[PDB]
Order: sequence, then C-alpha cells, then structure tokens
Amino acid sequence: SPNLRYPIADVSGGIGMSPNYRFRQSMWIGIVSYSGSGLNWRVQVNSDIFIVDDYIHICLPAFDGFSIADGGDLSLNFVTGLLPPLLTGDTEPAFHNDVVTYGAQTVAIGLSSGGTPQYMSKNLWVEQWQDGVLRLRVEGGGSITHSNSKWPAMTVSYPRSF
Amino acid sequence: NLRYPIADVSGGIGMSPNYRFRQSMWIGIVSYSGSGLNWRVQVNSDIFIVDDYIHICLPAFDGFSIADGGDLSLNFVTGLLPPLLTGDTEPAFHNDVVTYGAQTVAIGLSSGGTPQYMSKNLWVEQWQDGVLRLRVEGGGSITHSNSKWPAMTVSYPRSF
Amino acid sequence: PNLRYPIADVSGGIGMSPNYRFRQSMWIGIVSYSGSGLNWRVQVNSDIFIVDDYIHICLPAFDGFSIADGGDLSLNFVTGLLPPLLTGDTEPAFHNDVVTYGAQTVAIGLSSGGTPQYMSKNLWVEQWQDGVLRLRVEGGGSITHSNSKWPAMTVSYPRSF
Amino acid sequence: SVTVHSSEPEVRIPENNPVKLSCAYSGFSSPRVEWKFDQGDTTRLVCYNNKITASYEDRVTFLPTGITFKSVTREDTGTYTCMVSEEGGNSYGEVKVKLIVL
Amino acid sequence: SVTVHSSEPEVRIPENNPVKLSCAYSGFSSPRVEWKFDQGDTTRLVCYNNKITASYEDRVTFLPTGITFKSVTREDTGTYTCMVSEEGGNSYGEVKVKLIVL
Amino acid sequence: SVTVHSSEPEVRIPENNPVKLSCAYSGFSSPRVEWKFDQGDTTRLVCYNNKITASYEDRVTFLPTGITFKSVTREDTGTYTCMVSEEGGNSYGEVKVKLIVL
Repeated sequence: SPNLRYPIADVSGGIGMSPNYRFRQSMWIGIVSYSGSGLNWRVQVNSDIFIVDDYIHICLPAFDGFSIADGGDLSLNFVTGLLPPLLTGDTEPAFHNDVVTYGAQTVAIGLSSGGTPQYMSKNLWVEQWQDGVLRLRVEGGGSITHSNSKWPAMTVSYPRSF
Repeated sequence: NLRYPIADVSGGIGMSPNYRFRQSMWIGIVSYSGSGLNWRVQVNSDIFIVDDYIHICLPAFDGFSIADGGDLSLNFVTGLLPPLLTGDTEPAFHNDVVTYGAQTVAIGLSSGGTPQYMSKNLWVEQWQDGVLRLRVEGGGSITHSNSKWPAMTVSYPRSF
Repeated sequence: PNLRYPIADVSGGIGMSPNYRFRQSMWIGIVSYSGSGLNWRVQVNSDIFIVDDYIHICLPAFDGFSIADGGDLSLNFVTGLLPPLLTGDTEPAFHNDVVTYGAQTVAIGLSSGGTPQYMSKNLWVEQWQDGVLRLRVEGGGSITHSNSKWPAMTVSYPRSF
Repeated sequence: SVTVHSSEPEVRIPENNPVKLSCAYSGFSSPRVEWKFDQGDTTRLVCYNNKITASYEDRVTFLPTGITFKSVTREDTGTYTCMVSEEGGNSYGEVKVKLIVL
Repeated sequence: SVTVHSSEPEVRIPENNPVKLSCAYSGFSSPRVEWKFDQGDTTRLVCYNNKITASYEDRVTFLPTGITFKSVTREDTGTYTCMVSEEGGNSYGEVKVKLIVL
Repeated sequence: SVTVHSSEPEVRIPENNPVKLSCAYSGFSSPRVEWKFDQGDTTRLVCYNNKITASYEDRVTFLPTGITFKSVTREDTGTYTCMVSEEGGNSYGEVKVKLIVL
C-alpha cells in the first residue's frame, strides 16, 4: 500500500505489521577483540543475530581467550562478517553512539594458567557503538593471575536504530 | 481490513492489547539430563507474552546430581492454562538449534550439606514438539547429590 | 483522529509512533535495601529507556552496607524522574501483582573494609506499588561483612499502557 | 463467538488403513490449530500452528479440516484433541475425536 | 499546544473540612493525570494514571478536574503538583497548587 | 525491482582536490545508504545509515547522490562500495566506485 509507512505494511490484504519487523534472522562471523591495561588479543567467531521488533540480539557463542585486565573492553567489529542483506549500519543502537551502561549483566569467566579454571563473576554491559564497532565494558569481580580465559555464550541486546 | 497485531482500538486503528501484554501460567515438568543423570521436577511458573517475546518465569527449585554438560527440558505439551496452546511457545526461529539468550546462572551444589555455588552458562538451545530444551554447561563441577536452582526467566522471540 | 497510539501518522502515511519505539530518560532517585533489620539507602543516577512495551532501568554500579541473605531492593520512582516522565509510566503491565519477572544472577562483592569476596545472588522484579519498584535479592550464599559493592544492573519488565 | 466441532467424533478403522480426523472450525481469521494425542496417561503433540510435529511429519498431513494418516496402527488408538485458538487468545475452540483401530 | 492550569492556585481551608484542588486541562485525547504531595523535602504520591493511590484511597477521590478530600488536617499542608502527560509523552502539562489547612 | 548504479564507476583526481563519488539510487522509499572504503586487505566504514562515520566526519559530507570529500590524499585510493538497503531488507542494491588519487 502507498500510504503505509514501515513497520506498518500490507499483510494478506489487510493493514498489518511487517514480518521483517517482527522477526529477522541473520549472522555475524567477525572479530571480537579484548583490550585494557595493555592486554590485547582477538578471536574470530560465529554468532547468530536476531532482530525482534526494535531490538537486536547478538548471540555470541562461548570462546577461549588470553589474559584479561580487571577493567577491559570487548569489541565486536561489525564492519565485516555480517550477512547480506545486513548492513553494519543495521547494528547501530537507537541511542546512536552515546556512551551508556545498557544491558548490564553478570557473566562468569574461567581463568586458568593451563591447568584447572577458576571462575570469576564479572560485570558486562553495552558501553558504546561507534563506526560499526560495538564496545562492551567488562569489569569487576576481582582477579587473579592467569594466561588463559574461557568465555561463556553471551547474548547481547539493545534498542536498534531506525 | 485490519490484520493482527493491528486491530480496532476504541473506534480507531490501534494496537491489539493482547499483542502488547498477555499473561499466563505453566505447571509442568522440567527435566534434567546428561551424562546418564536423569530427574524431573513439577513446577509452577508465570508466563508473559510481550510483543513478539515470550517470557517464562521459572521459580527457584531443588534437584539432584548434574553433569558438567546437560540439558534442561520444559515440557509444554502439558501444563499450559487455557487459552494457551503448546504451539504458542514455539520460537520465531521455529526448531532450529541456537544459543539464544545465553546467560550466567549460579547453582548451589551440596551432598545434603552446605551448598557451594557454581556459576554455569545456560541458554535456549532448541524447541521441538512442544519441548523447550535449554543447554546448561560450564562453570566447573564438584561431587554432589543435590542441586539448588535459582529463579530464572527464559525469553525468546515468539513464533507468529 | 482515526488513529490510536502507538499507531500514528508518519510523514503522511500510517506508521508507528517513534515515541513508542524509542523514548529515553533518566532517574536520579533513591535505591533502598532492607531485610533482616538491615536498612540503608543510596542516591543514584540511572538511564531509562522505553522500547516498545518494555521499560529498562540501567542502574549504575554502587556501594552499600551489610545485606541479609534474603532482602528487598526498592527504587523510589515517586521522585527523580525527568519530565515528561511520570511515576505512573514506571508501572508494569501486570500492574502491582507480585511476580518473579526478569529473574537473573548478579554478583555482589562483600568486604569488611579490606578485600571483597563476590557472591552470586538471585534477583528479580518482585512487585511495583505506589511508584516504588521492589526487587527481591536472595540466595548466593553469604558471610559476615559491613560493606557491599553492587554491579551495574539493568532491570526490565512489560510496561503498563 | 466462534465454532469448533467435529462431524466424526468417533472413528473405527482397521489397522494399516489411512484415516482422517476431521476438525471443522469457523469464526476465525488468524487461527492456529493444534492436535494432541492421548493414550491413557501420556499426552503427545501431533500438530501445532497448522504444522505437523517432527515425530509425526512422516505419516500425518495437516489440513484446515483435520489431520489425516498415511496408515494407522493400534499404537494410535486414543483420544485426539483438536484445539483452535485465534490470535490474541480471545477466541478459543476445542473438540475431541476418539480413534479406535480395529 | 496543550493547556494545563489551575483556577485556585492557592487554597486556604480550616481543618476537618472537605476541599478540592482543581487542575483543569485541555488539549489531550488519551491523558494520564498525576498528583504529588510536597511537604518541604518529603514527596508523596497522591494520584497516578487517573487513579488515587492506596495510602489515600480511603479519603481522596479523583476527577478529571482535580482531586477532592473527604476531610483535611494540618498534616496535608503543602504544595500539591498536578502533572498531565499525553500518550507518548509529546504533550506535557503541569501546575502546582498550594494548600494551607488553617 | 530497485536500481542502484553509478555514473562515474571510476574516478581519477589529483591530490588535495575535492571529489564526489556518485551513487544514484531509485526504487526505494525508506532506504539506508552505506559506504565502505577498501584498500586491499583492510575495510573501513565511511558512511552508514545516510550518516558519515566519526573517523571521516571532519572531511566527507553525505548526500543521497554520493559522498564528497573536502580534499583527498593518496591514502584514500581504493574501491569504495555503496550499498543501499530498503527497510525490511527485501530490496537491496549495490555498486562499487574506484578512486585513484594522484
């Protein structure tokens, strides 16, 4: 219909709601990069991506990493890895690129020096999205010395830009 | 000429309240399994459908031994209160296998004793034939015979 | 006119009101712990996002005192909201019934001045009454302490309309 | 309201024959149909959201007027309940069909 | 564009008498009215969503033109703020009324 | 069927001069334009959602017909890809422009 503005559209004749608005599934195969207190490293990962209504969910699978500081930044590089038709712009938050503390949650990470892992309860949240790069702050939970870190599957969400 | 969720709201074209908020309940069986360990528990949980999401508010409950890697299954084939249908708990991504809603959840493990809490990873793994299966793994383990679970709310895009 | 919100007029055509999709605000109020005789409050600054039929309250991390095994954390929305927000806008879709919505795990550091030891506790939206949201915070386990460090937590739930 | 009944509230068909359980409904615009098999004290999902489940997909097809089997066995003797809910759950219908495999 | 003002911006009534604080608004279609009592530093909720709160339900009735008390006491002397927001929050009005129980 | 092509699929301009990469699209109603710089092994975001990124905001302006540079340098020699997606992702267009600075 000509007089209808998305997400409102024509469904089975009647004025309805665009299914693409309700559920849109995709994927990202990019690079997650940790950083903070001089510690740097990256990992290639395969995560599903769901867009439900005005939210966007990034289902990060569990992955392994190296040393991590008490306070650090985990950055998903959306400039690449997204599946056509998805655009890096589509990963932009409704609050654009302001700095926030959205979706703050607790997440346990196993830290080891090769042998047996000791799990730390750390705080993580969506901090800021800039130029296709989503940066999550990951801090707290105290720390111990280690060389390896095991991360859990985490799903990150936030209002999506329109 | 209106297709849900778009409907008539007090004469004008509005949004169906049933789409915005729909509250229900499930009194069914949650069943753990993995590494030969098996057990089930009857539970009473609230169910909220907000927009295109569905939330299952599982209350806290006690259980038995659990393996490092396991599956927790909610049987929605029964326990839903009318007019809810088991088919109303189907994810938007139908029955594909996912890692949606991955979250950290602490479980107390004891041998009858003084519970020692483990931070485990849990997520919506797959929904098949009215049975929602959540994967529950990680966090290391110890020997135990009893397990105390926290109240957990499980969410995911709902099928339409 | 012939359109009832959240359905509205978007650039000539029938669309969806952006205020329904994204509405951002802030709360500068008092969070108060309580339970087992332990009482204390803290002034805090949190962002508030309303996306669709949900409302998110992004509580920043804060410091507190002793806490019981089972307790209630209450956000007083009667004040602290920034216009044009009303305390009534913070009312859940399930009004003031008692629930166990948004149950999640949250780690809190407990110390006696020195080094903090973190407890994995269970928290959820329990009930909203007269502009005061009360979250239940229990489990973990615990131990002696005089100070408590809380993480940034985002609390969400269906919003009343 | 809406109407949801059955013409054949009780079927009796010899083993290894095809059979259709008819659920005729009217009064819905965006309905979701669902069938549940019931043999004694174990409930199984046959069809949900106008879509047959996996455990049955290979020998049971769906239709807005009922599900039909490629072939039946005594294993399937029981009370099949067909439920038809509208969108929003304000319209609800339901009827039971009893299958007896001779 | 919307208007929210008061005719009696300052009431003065003897103890144990009924009184109505009037908040007359115009320009709204789906408005949500809310009153807040203010005694120096303590703020208390009186009415929210065109509905009186619990702590007041037994002696304060609501009306699109203002809330009225069955009977007042000096306990209630203060600055009552009435706020009227539209649906969506694009239209917002507000006016304060000062009560002095003599 | 939507159309997204370029008039100048290959630009060649001397250093320190202004230049516009034109991406003319048609068939969209609620489109989102996005440009990505490509210098061999590295991709960089130039513009997303009809909005220029921060790393470029100070010397590249946007336009529904292409992005234009205040002044260029050899640093910017590469394959810029312009992608135009509709809302819903059912309509997708794309074209690459090759820039050669001297």
